[PDB]
Amino acid sequence: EVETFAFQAEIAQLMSLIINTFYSNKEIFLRELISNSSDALDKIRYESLTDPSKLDSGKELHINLIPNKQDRTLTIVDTGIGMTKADLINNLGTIAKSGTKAFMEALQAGADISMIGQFGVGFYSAYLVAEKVTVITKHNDDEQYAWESSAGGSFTVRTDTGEPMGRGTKVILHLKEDQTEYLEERRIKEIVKKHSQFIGYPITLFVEKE
Ligand SMILES: Nc1ncnc2[nH]cnc12
Repeated sequence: EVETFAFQAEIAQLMSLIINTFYSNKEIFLRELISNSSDALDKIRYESLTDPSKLDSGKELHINLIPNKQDRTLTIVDTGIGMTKADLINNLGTIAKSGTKAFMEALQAGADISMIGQFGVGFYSAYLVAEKVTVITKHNDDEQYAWESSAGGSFTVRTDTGEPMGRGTKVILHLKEDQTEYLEERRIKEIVKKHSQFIGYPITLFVEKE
């Protein structure tokens, strides 16, 4: 069964802004998603310090980037703490209602969209480049779920039947037709080196068969 939910009004407004504003520096989406993955890896590492069985679901802590030119998707995979169903419904573990309010006030007081991550809602920068986003996630305390939204006011949550993950989060970006530069190896390397050089977990960029 699929459950369909309405976004809180502030999040729907944030997403409409991101989608319709003219803003050329779109590459920041990848820095923000990597930063979210890094934070999730830090959390499971911290919990494992006093309970090593938390890593029974996978001891490797890393971030993978998987482009797929056939599907026009870019997938960011981490082995971090993951999300329970309640985390997914509550704006993917963020304080997005309050963070959106602070961000929009900041945009009036001389901030630009690249500061989105300072307000805790960096995930939504994915919609600079994606028409649809799928999040697959597995937390130690819950089942594997899939979240999906094409914006437009609603999101869905279902139990995921795909390949098991062990623990972590996969963010699947269904890219807009004019944003395929983010599938190119050389463009992804440029972004990671510019914005994410000092992330403290290994980032592997997968290659494609062609
Ligand atoms: N990668 C991620 N891990 C856990 N919670 C998240 N919320 C948004 N992205 C996340």
